[PDB]
Amino acid sequence: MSQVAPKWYQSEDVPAPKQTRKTARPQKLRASLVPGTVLILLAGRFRGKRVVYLKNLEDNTLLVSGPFKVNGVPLRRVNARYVIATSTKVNVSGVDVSKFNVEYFAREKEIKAERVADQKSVDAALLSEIKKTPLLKQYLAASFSLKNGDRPHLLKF
Amino acid sequence: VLKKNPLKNKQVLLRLNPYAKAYAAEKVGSAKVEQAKVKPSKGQFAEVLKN
Amino acid sequence: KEKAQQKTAEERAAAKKVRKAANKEKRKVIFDRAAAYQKEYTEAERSVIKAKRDAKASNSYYVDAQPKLVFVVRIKGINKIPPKPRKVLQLLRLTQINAGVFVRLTKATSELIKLAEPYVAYGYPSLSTIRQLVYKRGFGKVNKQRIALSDNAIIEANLGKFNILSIEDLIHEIYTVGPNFKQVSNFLWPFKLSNPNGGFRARKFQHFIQGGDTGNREQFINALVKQMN
Amino acid sequence: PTRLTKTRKHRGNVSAGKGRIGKHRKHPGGRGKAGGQHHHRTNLDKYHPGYFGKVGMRYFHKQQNHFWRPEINLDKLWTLVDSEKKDEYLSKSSASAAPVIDTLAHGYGKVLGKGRLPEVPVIVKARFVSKLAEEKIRAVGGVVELVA
Amino acid sequence: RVKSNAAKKREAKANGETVYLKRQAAKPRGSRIISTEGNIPQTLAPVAYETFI
Amino acid sequence: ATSVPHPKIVKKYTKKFKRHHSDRYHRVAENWRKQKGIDSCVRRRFRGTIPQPNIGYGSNKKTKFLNPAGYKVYLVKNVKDLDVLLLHTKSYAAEIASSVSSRKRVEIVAKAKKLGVKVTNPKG
Amino acid sequence: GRDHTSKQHVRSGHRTAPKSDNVYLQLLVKLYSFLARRTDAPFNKVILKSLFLSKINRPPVSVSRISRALKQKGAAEKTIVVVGTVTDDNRLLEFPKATIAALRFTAGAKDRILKNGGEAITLDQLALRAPKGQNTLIVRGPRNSREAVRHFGFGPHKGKAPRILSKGRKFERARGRRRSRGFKV
RNA sequence: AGCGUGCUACUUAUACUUCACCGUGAUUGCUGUUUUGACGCUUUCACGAGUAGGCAGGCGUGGAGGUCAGUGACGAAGCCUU
RNA sequence: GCCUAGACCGAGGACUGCGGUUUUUACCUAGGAUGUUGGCAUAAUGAUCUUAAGUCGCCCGUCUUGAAACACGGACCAAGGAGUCUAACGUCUAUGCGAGUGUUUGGGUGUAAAACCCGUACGCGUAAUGAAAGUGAACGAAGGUGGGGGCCCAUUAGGGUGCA
Ligand SMILES: [Mg+2]
Ligand SMILES: [Mg+2]
Ligand SMILES: [Mg+2]
Ligand SMILES: [Mg+2]
Ligand SMILES: [Mg+2]
Ligand SMILES: [Mg+2]
Ligand SMILES: [Mg+2]
Ligand SMILES: [Mg+2]
Ligand SMILES: [Mg+2]
Ligand SMILES: [Mg+2]
Ligand SMILES: [Mg+2]
Ligand SMILES: [Mg+2]
Ligand SMILES: [Mg+2]
Ligand SMILES: [Mg+2]
Ligand SMILES: [Mg+2]
Ligand SMILES: [Mg+2]
Ligand SMILES: [Mg+2]
Ligand SMILES: [Mg+2]
Ligand SMILES: [Mg+2]
Ligand SMILES: [Mg+2]
Ligand SMILES: [Mg+2]
Ligand SMILES: [Mg+2]
Ligand SMILES: [Mg+2]
Ligand SMILES: [Mg+2]
Ligand SMILES: [Mg+2]
Ligand SMILES: [Mg+2]
Ligand SMILES: [Mg+2]
Ligand SMILES: [Mg+2]
Ligand SMILES: [Mg+2]
Ligand SMILES: [Mg+2]
Ligand SMILES: [Mg+2]
Ligand SMILES: [Mg+2]
Ligand SMILES: [Mg+2]
Ligand SMILES: [Mg+2]
Ligand SMILES: [Mg+2]
Ligand SMILES: [Mg+2]
Ligand SMILES: [Mg+2]
Ligand SMILES: [Mg+2]
Ligand SMILES: [Mg+2]
Ligand SMILES: [Mg+2]
Ligand SMILES: [Mg+2]
Ligand SMILES: [Mg+2]
Ligand SMILES: [Mg+2]
Ligand SMILES: [Mg+2]
Ligand SMILES: [Mg+2]
Ligand SMILES: [Mg+2]
Ligand SMILES: [Mg+2]
Ligand SMILES: [Mg+2]
Ligand SMILES: [Mg+2]
Ligand SMILES: [Mg+2]
Ligand SMILES: [Mg+2]
Ligand SMILES: [Mg+2]
Repeated sequence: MSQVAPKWYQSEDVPAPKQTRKTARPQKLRASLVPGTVLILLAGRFRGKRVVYLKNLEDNTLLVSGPFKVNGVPLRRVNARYVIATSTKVNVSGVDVSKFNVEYFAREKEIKAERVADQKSVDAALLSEIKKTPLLKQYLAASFSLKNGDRPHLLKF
Repeated sequence: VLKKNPLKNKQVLLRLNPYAKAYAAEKVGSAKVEQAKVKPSKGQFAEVLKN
Repeated sequence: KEKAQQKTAEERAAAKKVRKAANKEKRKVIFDRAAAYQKEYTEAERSVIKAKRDAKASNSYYVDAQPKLVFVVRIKGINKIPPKPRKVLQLLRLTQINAGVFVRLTKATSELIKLAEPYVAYGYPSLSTIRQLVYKRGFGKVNKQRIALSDNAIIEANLGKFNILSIEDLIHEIYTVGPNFKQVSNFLWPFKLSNPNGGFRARKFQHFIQGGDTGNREQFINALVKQMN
Repeated sequence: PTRLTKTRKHRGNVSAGKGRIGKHRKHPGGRGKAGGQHHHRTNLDKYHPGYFGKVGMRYFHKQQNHFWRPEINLDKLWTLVDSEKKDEYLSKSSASAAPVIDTLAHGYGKVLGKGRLPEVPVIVKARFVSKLAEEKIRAVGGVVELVA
Repeated sequence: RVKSNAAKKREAKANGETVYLKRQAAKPRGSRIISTEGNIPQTLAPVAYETFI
Repeated sequence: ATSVPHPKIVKKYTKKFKRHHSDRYHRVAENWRKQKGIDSCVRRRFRGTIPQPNIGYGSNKKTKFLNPAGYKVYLVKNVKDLDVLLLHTKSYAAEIASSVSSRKRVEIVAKAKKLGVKVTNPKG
Repeated sequence: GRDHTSKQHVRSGHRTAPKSDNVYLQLLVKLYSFLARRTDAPFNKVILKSLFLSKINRPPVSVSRISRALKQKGAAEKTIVVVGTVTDDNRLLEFPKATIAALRFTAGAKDRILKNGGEAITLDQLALRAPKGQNTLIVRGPRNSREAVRHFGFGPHKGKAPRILSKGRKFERARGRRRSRGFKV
């Protein structure tokens, strides 16, 4: 720009940040999010897919399965804010979801043998309970879309 | 550097007014008053209805 | 090295321990004062209610004591004001729109408010309104500077010689107009309120009696301040 | 320096500090000392009273050399004594032997009487003295010797 | 008022008490009770229009 | 921010303040001049007129004089001129003068890379 | 908008530094800026303000003024402080032994202070032997004796000196200065 | 969708409230850690319209003393150019 | 007292304060945003220029109570173009010396219009006033009184000294 020299008192040391008092507190999920609830995915690859909610992960995400055989939606995570929580529920008391966590979905195409086996083990119980509700498998296998004259501010799900 | 409302920040409210703790604990904001069920207007104050 | 940093930290910890221990008693004092103020507020209300009921029973009429305190808000801009009401508004420290001040009712101050009446909205403030004003928008004049009332130490350092040690001491001194009302109200920077949520009436610059906004609204000043603070 | 003048700061402003109505006309009010008795009376009467009129008598061919008579007071008279011998004179002076101060030779015509002398005799040679100057000189035991 | 203030100051001092000499503006009146024995309220109404010419 | 960390750089006005009627007449250059006319629509600030320079548009003192990379730029005319930027290589950058020859310009570029000084005009 | 009760953006109207660019006066201000900020002594706050004054605001103090100030009761051994020049007075008959601190001394003043057994020190030497100005006595020169003040506030019946280049019977003595020539004011 | 009148909600100025930044005025403190800037740094508050006009701080030009042992025929100065 | 929907903002930058909870560097929502995930770095992101759309925008300068005016100059462009210098002064500021001050009229000297050096006079100041003849500034600690910064003695207060 001009001919103004830097001065000796112009230090280059970067100060440390102050000690922050933003101690994190737990997430507040919606009351409609109960394990076994049928959810509608609003974004992503599986947008419009009706899926089963299984577990609340420690990442603040929801563990979800189609089931994959019925839907094509595998075990994966979704965000609670990109989900419509319907009123349909499935009894998931017979499904063991203890082993599922963040490290299970760690990033390393090819699919792990473990993940396929876990898919089958979870989906067996999911299908056993789904068969009880008539048309529930058909409902889950069908994509969701907004028809003409559908007003989401008046509908109950 | 930043003014915090004691009416929003409970910690600042207790910092400014320590009695707020007792006010909250005793439910001073919804305290009942004990008295008898009376009606003292039966006599000459019925001059309000007509004259 | 950190020898000194840790040394001054230990010295600070000891001094802060002693300071907090000493301040605990003062905070007990102000706690007791606030509790006493609440007791006397409730006692006075029940006494007045009982007196009204008793006057109703004994074929009489209880006339309330006239209010001694008023909150005055300048709701008019700074243009086209005659010299005398302009000087009066300056002397109430109402030198901008939506500026509020506490005034102790006498004759001199009453004739002042009557002079500024076409330009202000005023009334009788309740205790909760006073508390809300002082808590959210309460500022003090310290060395001609506008300082937020964020700690009871500011109030003590400036009004302890007037026996005001807490924000509740200040609120009590305003509400029940005390022997040091002058010092407490001049220490209070004029409250700078926002515009009302919900608006004014259709036309401000006419008396409250005629459907406007200026003059004495008396108990509706609490609703108006609730709108604006 | 021209770079410091206010002429440089008015560049770009239309009227150059002279006003848009008043402007900088040639000679409004006249030239020099014009109008001193009619429309400049308010200036000359307030700040230079006595300007108009004659007072006193003329003096054809006044030679100021005639009136040369510089004044020296008494508080400055001992400064004419030699500096290296002032302290000795202030001690040993008596009626029998006092310093001689030739005031005319230092360029003074009249001795005036402001201030106070040391209570010490002096011999002052002057062309003129005031009444009080000689009274003060005699009081300290001194004398005035007239010269020309 | 100077003499009266001086008189008030000396006598409170005699009684070993205090007295306040600063003048005050007129203050709002206190509470009070209005007796209605012999004074039951009389109801008034605005009167109709008449011409008296 | 490869430079010393700074707040986000804010430029209050990014266009050029163009003199009034520098578009109507060729004799009127775009270099900003304040209108002094009695009737000027711009001097009286009518709605719809051009923006004018004022101190409110001044840059934040923490991001003032910083190029988009976060450095303050210093003009260098010879290799000895780089000596003043020795202890400020993370806060000051060097810009080579246009009239330095193609020979000396290569030498200036060579010393800055050894010293770690960043160069703002590296190709010309 | 604000209804301003005072003029906005008003400078204090007092000098906070010398107009002089003398580097050695700046050092003296350096010393008493620290002293006034840190001693709670009112003397140091007065000296700091006095070092800013302009030439006409620090009139010279004659060696006769110091003699009269030392002649106050109980002030014979006080330290005389003059923020300015101390000049000589050849109308004195005698001068005492005294300690005087000044910005400058004339040749006669230094000669006459030291001849009578006194000291002529600078203001920095004062700050070590009297860092709070203990046992000091500030002396100021006459401000209203300046010739320019003769013409200040001139007007009718004001008795001030006219702004005039020549003096004599022919120069502003006739009309308005004499009842025989109209009126006198 | 006119006239008189009442009510609920709503619209938006460079005005008001909270916050950020520029400048101006004031303000807190800063030398046994003053430490190669005290004509400097720093804490805090309030304020910002303007013709004629005053003052201040800066930008630019011809030439001059000093300095960069400065740039330059391996290209100065000038000129055109999202 | 409680629950709940949205928006905008995140200045500051080791620690220091007040609280609160005390789980007595135990923490905290308590003197200003952190944590975590994805994507991009041949780029999501940002600026300018041109242009479209929307909205607003009358020709500048001047004299003028009032100008876009049916008031005047101005078709366009380049270059030149207007508060200067001097004699004598008022106020203010800086500087040198100071009851004195000013070397530069002149003289000495010189590496030659410079720089360096010298002194008598003179100007102004140090005395005023009166038309003039003329006279010419201490009763007193160079005065008293009420204030008066600072300083001294004190011990809220109080006393002493008190320049401008
Ligand atoms: Mg299928
Ligand atoms: Mg008030
Ligand atoms: Mg407290
Ligand atoms: Mg609304
Ligand atoms: Mg409304
Ligand atoms: Mg309206
Ligand atoms: Mg309307
Ligand atoms: Mg009505
Ligand atoms: Mg509100
Ligand atoms: Mg210039
Ligand atoms: Mg200007
Ligand atoms: Mg102008
Ligand atoms: Mg023009
Ligand atoms: Mg002018
Ligand atoms: Mg003109
Ligand atoms: Mg004129
Ligand atoms: Mg005539
Ligand atoms: Mg004479
Ligand atoms: Mg720009
Ligand atoms: Mg122009
Ligand atoms: Mg026009
Ligand atoms: Mg106009
Ligand atoms: Mg070139
Ligand atoms: Mg404003
Ligand atoms: Mg104000
Ligand atoms: Mg005097
Ligand atoms: Mg004179
Ligand atoms: Mg006559
Ligand atoms: Mg209608
Ligand atoms: Mg604004
Ligand atoms: Mg302005
Ligand atoms: Mg130049
Ligand atoms: Mg030239
Ligand atoms: Mg040169
Ligand atoms: Mg930050
Ligand atoms: Mg992840
Ligand atoms: Mg457009
Ligand atoms: Mg014209
Ligand atoms: Mg005309
Ligand atoms: Mg005009
Ligand atoms: Mg006309
Ligand atoms: Mg017309
Ligand atoms: Mg005309
Ligand atoms: Mg004409
Ligand atoms: Mg024409
Ligand atoms: Mg032409
Ligand atoms: Mg044409
Ligand atoms: Mg002059
Ligand atoms: Mg010469
Ligand atoms: Mg002479
Ligand atoms: Mg002479
Ligand atoms: Mg006295």
